Amino acid sequence: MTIEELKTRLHTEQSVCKTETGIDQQKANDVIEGNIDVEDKKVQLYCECILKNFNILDKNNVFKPQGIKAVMELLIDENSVKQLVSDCSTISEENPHLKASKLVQCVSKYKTMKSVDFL
Ligand SMILES: CC(C)=CCC/C(C)=C\C#N
Repeated sequence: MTIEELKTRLHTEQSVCKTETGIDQQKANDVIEGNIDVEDKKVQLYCECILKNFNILDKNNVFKPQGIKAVMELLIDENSVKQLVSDCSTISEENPHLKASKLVQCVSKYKTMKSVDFL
């Protein structure tokens, strides 16, 4: 998957997830820029939607670390991806919606969705 294809795919998922969740554009922008209000319900739903559409969460919110690895190895070096996966794969959160926002927050420390557009 080329960087240009990932840019495009991200825009597409951002669009469909905005529509699915009804999130304000401002809040979607915040998430895209890596500023995740983890407690905000529609932020959670938006994060969840993007993760599910990339198959990183399955339909029952089972987290799939390999899905993160597949996308992030396009963006950062292999060892950093391993570090990201270790850093982000066992967030201490029982509520699947808060887990989804926390997951996007953690991944976004490494690369934000917005930052992919500059590549
Ligand atoms: C690939 C998916 C599901 C996550 C968004 C992509 C990026 C680069 C940061 C985050 N969160």
